Amino acid sequence: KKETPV
Amino acid sequence: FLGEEDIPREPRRIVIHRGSTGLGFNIVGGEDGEGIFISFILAGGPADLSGELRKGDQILSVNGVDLRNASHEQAAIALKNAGQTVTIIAQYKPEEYSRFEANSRVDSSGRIVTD
Repeated sequence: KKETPV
Repeated sequence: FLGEEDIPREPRRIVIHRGSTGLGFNIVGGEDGEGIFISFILAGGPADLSGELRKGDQILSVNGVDLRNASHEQAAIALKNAGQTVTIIAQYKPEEYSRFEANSRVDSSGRIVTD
């Protein structure tokens, strides 16, 4: 899926 | 004026001094060596304040660590754990990026448009 904030 | 100048597709080095705060951008990709792409830059965050990253940039490495082929979780780890001064090498890869976001395509200057 997927998006991650860093 | 600026918007029908081609966006450079060559690799750039970007140094971001964020202390023990967030970088202020989100990434997508990382399945099967697909690559890691910036999807969202937070307004006012360190990545925005740099002026040198945009959505559609590929993260090619972080502090010397090569991420072209990283998994998503291991890219995110690298990014969060990279330390206070974070040296990114990015390359704008708008066609590749555009296949992650709905209804989005790349115009003649290489800017990503979403209809």
